[PDB]
Amino acid sequence: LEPFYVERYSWSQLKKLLADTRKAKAPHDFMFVKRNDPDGPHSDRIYYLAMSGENRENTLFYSEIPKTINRAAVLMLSWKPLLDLYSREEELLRERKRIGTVGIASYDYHQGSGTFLFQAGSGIYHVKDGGPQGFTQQPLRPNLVETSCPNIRMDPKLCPADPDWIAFIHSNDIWISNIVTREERRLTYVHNELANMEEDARSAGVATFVLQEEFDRYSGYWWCPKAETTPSGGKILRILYEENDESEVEIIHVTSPMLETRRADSFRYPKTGTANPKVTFKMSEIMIDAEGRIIDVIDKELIQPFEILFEGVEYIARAGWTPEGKYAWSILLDRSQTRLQIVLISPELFIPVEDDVMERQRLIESVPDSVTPLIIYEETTDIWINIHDIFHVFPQSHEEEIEFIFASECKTGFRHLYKITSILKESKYKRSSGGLPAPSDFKCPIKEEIAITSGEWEVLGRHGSNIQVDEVRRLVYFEGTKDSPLEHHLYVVSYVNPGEVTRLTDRGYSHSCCISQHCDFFISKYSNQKNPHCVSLYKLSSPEDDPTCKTKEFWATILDSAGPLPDYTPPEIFSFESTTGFTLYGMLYKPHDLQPGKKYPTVLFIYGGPQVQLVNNRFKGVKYFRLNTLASLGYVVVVIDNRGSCHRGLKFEGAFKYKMGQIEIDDQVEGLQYLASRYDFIDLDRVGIHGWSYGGYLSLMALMQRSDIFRVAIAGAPVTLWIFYDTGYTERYMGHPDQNEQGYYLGSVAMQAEKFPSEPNRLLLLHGFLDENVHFAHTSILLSFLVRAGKPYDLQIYPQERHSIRVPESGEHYELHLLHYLQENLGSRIAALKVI
Amino acid sequence: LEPFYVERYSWSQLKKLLADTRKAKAPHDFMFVKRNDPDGPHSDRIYYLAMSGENRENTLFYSEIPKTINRAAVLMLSWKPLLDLYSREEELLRERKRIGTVGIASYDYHQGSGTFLFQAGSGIYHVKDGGPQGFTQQPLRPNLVETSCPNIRMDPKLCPADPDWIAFIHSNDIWISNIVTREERRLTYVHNELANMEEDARSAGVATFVLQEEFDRYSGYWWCPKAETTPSGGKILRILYEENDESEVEIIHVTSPMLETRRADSFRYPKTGTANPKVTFKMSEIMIDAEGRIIDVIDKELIQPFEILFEGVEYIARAGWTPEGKYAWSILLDRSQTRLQIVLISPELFIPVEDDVMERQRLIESVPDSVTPLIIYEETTDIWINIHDIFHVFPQSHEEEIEFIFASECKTGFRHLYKITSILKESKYKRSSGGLPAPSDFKCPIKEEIAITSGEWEVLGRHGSNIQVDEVRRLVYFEGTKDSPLEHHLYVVSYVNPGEVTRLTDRGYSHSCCISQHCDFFISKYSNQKNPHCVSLYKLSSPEDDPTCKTKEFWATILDSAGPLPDYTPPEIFSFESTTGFTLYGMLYKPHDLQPGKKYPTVLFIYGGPQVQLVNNRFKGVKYFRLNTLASLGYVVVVIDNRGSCHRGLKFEGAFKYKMGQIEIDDQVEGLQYLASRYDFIDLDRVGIHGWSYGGYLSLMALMQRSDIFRVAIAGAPVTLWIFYDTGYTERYMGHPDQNEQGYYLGSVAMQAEKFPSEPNRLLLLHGFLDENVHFAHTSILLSFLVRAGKPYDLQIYPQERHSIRVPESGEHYELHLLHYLQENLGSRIAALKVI
Ligand SMILES: *[B]([O])([O])[C]1[C][C][C]N1C(=O)[C]([N])[C]([C])[C]
Ligand SMILES: *[B]([O])([O])[C]1[C][C][C]N1C(=O)[C]([N])[C]([C])[C]
Ligand code: NA
Ligand code: NA
Repeated sequence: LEPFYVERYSWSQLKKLLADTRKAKAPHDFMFVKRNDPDGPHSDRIYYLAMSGENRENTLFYSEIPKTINRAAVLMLSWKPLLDLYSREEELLRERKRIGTVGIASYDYHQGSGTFLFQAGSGIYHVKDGGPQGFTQQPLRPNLVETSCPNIRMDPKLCPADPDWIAFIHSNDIWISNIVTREERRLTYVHNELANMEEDARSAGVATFVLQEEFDRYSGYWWCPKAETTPSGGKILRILYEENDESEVEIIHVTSPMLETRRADSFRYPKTGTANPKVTFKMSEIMIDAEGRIIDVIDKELIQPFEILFEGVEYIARAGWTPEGKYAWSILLDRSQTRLQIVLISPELFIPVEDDVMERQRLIESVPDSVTPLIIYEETTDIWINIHDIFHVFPQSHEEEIEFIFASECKTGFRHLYKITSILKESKYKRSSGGLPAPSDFKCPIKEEIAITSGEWEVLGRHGSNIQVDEVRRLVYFEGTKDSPLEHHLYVVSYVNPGEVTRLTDRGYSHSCCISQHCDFFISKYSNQKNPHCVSLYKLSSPEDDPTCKTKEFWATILDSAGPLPDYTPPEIFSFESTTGFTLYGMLYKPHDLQPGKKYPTVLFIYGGPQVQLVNNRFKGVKYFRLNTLASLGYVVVVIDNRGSCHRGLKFEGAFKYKMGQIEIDDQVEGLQYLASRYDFIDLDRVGIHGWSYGGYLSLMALMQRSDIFRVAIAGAPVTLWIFYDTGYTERYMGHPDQNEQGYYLGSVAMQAEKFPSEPNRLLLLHGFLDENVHFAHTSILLSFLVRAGKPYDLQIYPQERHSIRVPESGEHYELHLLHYLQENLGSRIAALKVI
Repeated sequence: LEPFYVERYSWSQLKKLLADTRKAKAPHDFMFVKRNDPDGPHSDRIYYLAMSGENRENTLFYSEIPKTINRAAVLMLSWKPLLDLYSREEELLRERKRIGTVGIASYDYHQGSGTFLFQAGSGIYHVKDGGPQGFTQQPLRPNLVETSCPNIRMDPKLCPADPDWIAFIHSNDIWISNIVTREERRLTYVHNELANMEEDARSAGVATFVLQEEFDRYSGYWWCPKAETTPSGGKILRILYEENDESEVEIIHVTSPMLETRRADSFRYPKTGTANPKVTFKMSEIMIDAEGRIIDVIDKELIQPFEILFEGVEYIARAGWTPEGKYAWSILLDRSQTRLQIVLISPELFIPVEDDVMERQRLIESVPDSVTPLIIYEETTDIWINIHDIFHVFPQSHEEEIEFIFASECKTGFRHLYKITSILKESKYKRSSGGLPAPSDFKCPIKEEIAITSGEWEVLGRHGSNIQVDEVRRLVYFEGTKDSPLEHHLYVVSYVNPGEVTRLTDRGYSHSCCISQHCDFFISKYSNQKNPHCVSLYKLSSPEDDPTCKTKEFWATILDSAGPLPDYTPPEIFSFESTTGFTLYGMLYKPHDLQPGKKYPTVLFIYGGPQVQLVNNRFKGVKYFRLNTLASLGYVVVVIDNRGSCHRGLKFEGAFKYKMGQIEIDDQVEGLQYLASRYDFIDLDRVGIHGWSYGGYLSLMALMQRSDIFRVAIAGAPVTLWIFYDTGYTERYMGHPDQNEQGYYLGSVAMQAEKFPSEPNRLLLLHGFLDENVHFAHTSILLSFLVRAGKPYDLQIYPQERHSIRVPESGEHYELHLLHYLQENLGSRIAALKVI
């Protein structure tokens, strides 16, 4: 078997090749609104966010859903524009939400009035459509919400009880604004914008760093959905909000993007094993008169401290209100993230904030002892709680009961839907007796727990995946891996007598689906390895003999696929029975124009951390286009999902609990050795590895643990010390540093610098200089120990980049350097002559 | 001519070669004390700082100077130990003073009592020897100066008027302490140690960053040498001090050496074209009773503001008192550093600090209008003022006159000694009339200005070089370049009827000399290219017929040379007549074991900035040992002093005024082309360049301007934007940015990133990550523009290093990487095969 060597191009030639081979976000956030026009030809209008084309802002569009279609032809819904033609907190939110696009990122809608609310840059805007005032046939002018606030307004929400009122955050405090009267009012006085962040560490209505980065919670306040009528003809609007105190949280410095300043910005960063923010619940009570003017605002606090009413809770993972606004609900985690609670919180638990110790005691006594936190659900696990966005509360049927659907892996090790009924008993704890509550004084008895789904597959509840409940037919629509861990599909099931799960999406594609609130339509963004992404609308219907049974019918195209790219060869999905006892899936990019009797250099691209699956039946010709480019020059490219990756259940995910970095490369090498036994064109004497974040971390572990296998490792923004990473992520998978001294040591590449090769052209480190997620200190301290251990390294910095690469010139330089590095140190003939 | 290729060793082999080839500060700060022992065999005891041997702390030693010697034999003076067996402000001072050694860095001495004062780590210590109490024959126990101060005490000075009193700095305020009574007293209340540096930017008795880094001034307070007797039997001690306000000075962040913190330290850094600190003079008046107890301390300020009494002055370059303490003196610069003034300041210019506006006016009126600042000397230049340590005031002979020796380049363009007599006239400015002074109201008339030296050569007045004045014989001893710009020599001359300059040191060596206060002995640290450094004592004497004439005689050895190193071939000093009209000197390291008919790879080592001369007749086998190592592997090594380097006069130095970076590489290339025409073994198709600081700056300019000449450039801690460097240095050589837009642009490599090669393995950047002198931002912003211009680079960071390399593991890694980089990209056969 002859060694194939890649053509040795110059730096300028590789730049030109990359520019020539380089030469639009699909519609999303769908909403169905009924036309109610018996004589008219349309049943529904759909609204959605989309980019008008290749390079432009995201804006609001609408399309018309016809009552009937020509089933001979294919209907292309035309996009109608709904609308007429960054600060530091915007930049950081875009990092936390992983937003790459510009324009409207989300929108609020009040169905009763048809009021849209949305942020477009520095402005908060509103338009009206689909309400009682009817449906526009032309673009609407965005109405600017005027303000006296000097700084950026973030996170605007419409009051569901009254669409004249919005709330928003300004300098980490909650404000409200009436979009008819133009009354503007600050509700919380917790932060001072003039003060330094070392002095003022308090915020209201805001999700702090760990909850944006590690729990995908971006709001810290929630409108009560109903208003309380007053005897004066006015009403009371309520807002539940989280209040944070970050005083005890460590401050770290991250280089300012303005490099000319030679200054750093301060950041409240809870590193693993140190203090998370001090958190509590608060309620703002807004009294409004008959003509919509604010009478007074009463800020209210919990009758007893948060640490007493919610013993052992570190994180408020999720929160909201019950449908009729009777209770506030919250999903609460302990520090270990092995205990989840769903707790109902009555507004009667909140008393006015009072400094007068005489009046404060009068208010404490005015609240009954029967008013108590209600733990309606509590679960534990020896692996970890995976937080999700699934939680549905049915309308209150009986007085002292709550009926709800929740999802959990804790019973079977796979995420499944459960219908639960909890009894709201009076607690035997009485705070007037002047003691602390016993462990289970607020726990509710379970009247009923019914498994809706089950099996060796999971329901999805993150990244937009959720459920839709048909309360009439008593069905629940959900996304799952029931047919395959390589494809997401839409399913429907009864939650009354659960049994047969009907798949509503077509096999051979992975789907991401939105179901109409009216449960008679669904949209699917679908793709596979060979075909780029499409978006189609499907009408739902029941057979006349069985309303429980659901059928699908293609209705119209929303986005047409471009078709297979002219210059892209998709990879082949493969699999192998691992010695670990699991099927592990992989992707193989064969070198283009295979010559026989020749073995080729191999590049292993890796992530290998939790919360990600690289191998699945989706189109990889956009985000992983350059793996096809490597194959086009004569590199074998391999991707393998090792244990710890997602969509395979909690056991498979929990394989590296307490021992991150110790098991992943075994699977990666096992998959490489399986491939090389079946394929003789894989040269195992020229294997490179490359990844970003956890991928860069494992790229370093690969060269450290297995220099016998891996010639070169290119590690982007890698974790090198787990003590440097944050509480939410690190303690979930690795526990507290005191309870895992060996795991933290072995899992940290920087603590083992002397195990790297004493041989150059094998280790390349890449890092965004402004990275506030994986701090640059990970690289600088690894270099410190590499220099101290007399070890060679190559380094590239991206001075304008954080954790991701956003500036196209940085991306072009990264692709060019990496391609040139693989050529000179792995692929080319000169790379072979250099090895000593 | 065949190309010679260097042996291609592995990383591990080069590390071993460097370790095998790798396998003590000479005595300094000398002081002569007369024994006055007619019957005894010794005339003098000398005290000095030295390291006991190879690796140990610097401490105080003494040696005995015999009245007679055996002129047949060579006397080795034996070293007697005088003594019995870092904070952030210590680290930064060691950076500013370029101290590499540990232990006692300096010492104070009061001759009247024999009291030594010195700082050894966190302690201030005193011993007594050579006073009226006699001379020890054994080591003395250091007496700790006890304190209640919690933080490090810096810059301890003995009161010359009273050796019971010392002053020191603590948290940027002046304290005094009596080493007999143990009374301790804070004199200034200008700084709060508990406050953050953003809030409190004031200091007293301290030299700020630019004056430590760019003017070699490390103290900000000066004892008055005489005490004023009071009618009570007590006395008044005085301290002149500088008070600084850095409020308007820009704050920059430098990474903390504790990388685990991920924090940065704040630094007051006056970048070019921005505010220097607000400075003034202050006087502390300490009244002491008959038994040495403090009665009261009166802090005093100037009668009118500093900006009025010293119009146009930015920098207090130097300060002190006249011998009898009648006046304080100061050497003052304007911002452009083209105007120097020597100004006498009477204590009567200072009034008590008073808030009471009624009493303040009473004190202002109590001071006569005849009391005024006296400008005794003022000079200007169109190049720049070079500050030096030469300033001698003779004892006051007449009432309204001052007689002094100063040094200046402003008259002839070469630094020479001048004896000046100034008339202290009453100024016609009267402050009671309520106006501001006219430009020349404080200028004194020059009665007499006499050139003591002259010619195409300079007197030295920095880095320890100074004058010694024999007021009896009326001679002045000085160091100069009169015989050669490649050697420093000791000279003596009359300052009464100046004429013949007698050289007291032997040619064939460069000398650094200390003359006894008694002017009958001198010590020389001398070396040359072939012989490492020696230290010898020479007795001075006059012929019986002419006391003006001075002769030398070897007396004894202090430090014996080790002799020529066994594994070191010195370079050859060469020179060439430049097209610029100057002789330029160079150093050539021929490749070891020259083979004929073969051309070798060439490495040009460069500094090329102001204040440095690399080429001279000194031993280079210590600091530049690794240039010999490069020659031993087959590299031609070249060093050239381009225009702008020192020891050649102000015209030669002023060649790159306003155009730094534009002329240096022309000289370097001219010297290379001269060498290659005379020597055929120089391969001009394989030239590398390497330097640090200004050297790294010019290494980048070399690759940028002349990629036709230079294959590879390795730039350490380089200046890439002159706007990022400081006021004192940058504005001296380049002026204000507004007055030199093109010079700052062309002189900044980062503004011209698109002129670098689109060809890898040619540019290596090295930088200490903690560098507070040349900020790391120089490299990060250059990388930003290189990435944006699609240009390749190699990078090495030293995370534990500032501007210099102190940790030996960092130095070993730097030498190993550089040697390996030259092998792989310039010297070896593989380096030739790689070029596309
Ligand atoms: B990287 O994988 O993007 C980085 C290192 C570990 C986790 N992480 C993250 O950015 C995020 N905290 C998770 C949620 C992927
Ligand atoms: B480097 O040459 O050490 C650096 C860049 C320009 C001047 N400089 C200095 O460190 C110092 N400020 C001078 C005094 C050498
Ligand atoms: Na996130
Ligand atoms: Na200095």
